[PDB]
Amino acid sequence: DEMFSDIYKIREIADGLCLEV
Amino acid sequence: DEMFSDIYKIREIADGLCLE
Amino acid sequence: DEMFSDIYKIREIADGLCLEV
Amino acid sequence: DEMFSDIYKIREIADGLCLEV
Amino acid sequence: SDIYKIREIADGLCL
Amino acid sequence: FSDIYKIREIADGLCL
Amino acid sequence: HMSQSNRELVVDFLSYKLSQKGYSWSQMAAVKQALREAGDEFELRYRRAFSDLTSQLHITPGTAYQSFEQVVNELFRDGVNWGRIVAFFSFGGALCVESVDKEMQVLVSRIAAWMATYLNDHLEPWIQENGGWDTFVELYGNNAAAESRKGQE
Amino acid sequence: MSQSNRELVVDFLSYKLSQKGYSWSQMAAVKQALREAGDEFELRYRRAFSDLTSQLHITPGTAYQSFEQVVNELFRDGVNWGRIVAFFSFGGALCVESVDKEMQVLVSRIAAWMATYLNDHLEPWIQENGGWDTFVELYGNNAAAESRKGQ
Ligand code: NA
Ligand code: NA
Repeated sequence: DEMFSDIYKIREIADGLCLEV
Repeated sequence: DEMFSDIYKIREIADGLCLE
Repeated sequence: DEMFSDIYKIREIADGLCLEV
Repeated sequence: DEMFSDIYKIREIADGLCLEV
Repeated sequence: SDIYKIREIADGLCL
Repeated sequence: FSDIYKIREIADGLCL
Repeated sequence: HMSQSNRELVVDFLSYKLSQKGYSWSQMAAVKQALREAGDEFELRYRRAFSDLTSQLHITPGTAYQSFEQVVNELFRDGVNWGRIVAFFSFGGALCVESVDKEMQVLVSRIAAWMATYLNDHLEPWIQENGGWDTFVELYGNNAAAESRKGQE
Repeated sequence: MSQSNRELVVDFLSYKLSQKGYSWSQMAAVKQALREAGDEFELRYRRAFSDLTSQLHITPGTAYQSFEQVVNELFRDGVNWGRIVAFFSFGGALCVESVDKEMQVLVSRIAAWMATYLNDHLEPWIQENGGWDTFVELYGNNAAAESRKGQ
C-alpha cells in the first residue's frame, strides 16, 4: 500500500504546491 | 527529527507545508 | 514571464507525471 | 545536449517524457 | 558477467 | 542584522 | 502574473534544505535524495570495478520491455536487498540514457512505467516487511554508502 | 498502484538524465544547480563566520518584515547570481529557524514570500541576463565548489 499517503493527502487539500519534507 | 508533534492534525500540516 | 512554459505544456497535455529533463 | 530536436512537436515530447496514468 | 557484475556491486553496497 | 553585508560579501565571492 | 516555476523552484530548494538539516514528516524528500546519492555511489563502484553501466546495453522498441524484465528478474532472482533495489534504479537510468543515445527517446516514459510497476508489485512488499523506506533513509541517508567506502581506503 | 512509486522513479530518471548531460526544459538541471550552489554558499559562510541560522530571530507577526528587510538589503547594490543563491539559502535558513522554534506555519508563508520576490524583483534581471540557462552553464556540475577546491 501507499507508503507516502500523507503527502498526497495534503496535496489535494491545498490549492498549490507542498514541501516534500 | 520530527517536524511536527503528535498533536498536529493533517489540516494544519497542510497549511504549514503548502503554498497559499 | 514563464521561462519553463514548455514543461507546463506537456504536463497539462499528459494525464501522468512528466520527467523534468 | 538536446534530448529532442526542432523536429519533435510538443505532443510527441509529452508522449516520450510523460507517463500514461 | 553482465548481471553478475550488477549483483556483485549491489550486494557489496549493502549496509 | 548587519550580517546582511556578511551574506552579501560571501555571495559576491561566489560569483563566476 | 506569477510564473509557476518560481513557486516550484522555491518549494524544491526548501524541501531539499529542510530534509538536509534533519527534519522530516512524509520523508519524500529524504528518500529521493538518498536514492540520488545511492545511485551515484553504485555507479561509481560499478564503473571503478568494471566499465561504465551504459557501456553495454542493447535495446530495440520491440524487445525493450522483454529485455528489461529479464534483467530485473535475474537481479532479484534469489532475493531482494537494499543494494539490489539501488541497482534497479541505476539500471533503469542507464537504460534511459542508452535509449536517448540511440534516438529512441520515446521509450523513456515506458521504462519509467515498467520500473514503477515492478517496484510496486515485486519490491514494495519486501520493503514494507523490512522497515519501509524509513529504514532505507536511516541506512543510506547523508551519503552513508560513500562515507563507508572511504572511511576504508 | 502507489503514485509514490511513480514519483520516486520519475525523480530519479530526471536526476540521472540531466546529470549525464541531456536537457530539454532544464527544470531538473536548474533545481540540482540550486541545491549545489546553496550548499556551497552555506559552506563558505559557515567557515567565514558562524552558521547562517544561528543569529536569526522571528515571530509569526514579525516574520515578514525581517524577511523583506534582509532581502532588500541584499539586492540594493544590484543583482548577480551569487546573491540570488544567497537569497535561496537565507530563505532556507529562515525556515530552519521557524521549524526549530516550532513555528512551522511560517514555512509555507516564507516560501510564498520567496516566490513572490523571485517573481517580481529577480525574474526580470534573470531574463535579461541569459535566463536560468546561463545559471546552469555557470553553476552546474557543482562549479562553484570545484573552483574553491582547486585552491
Ligand atoms: Na496554506
Ligand atoms: Na519534485
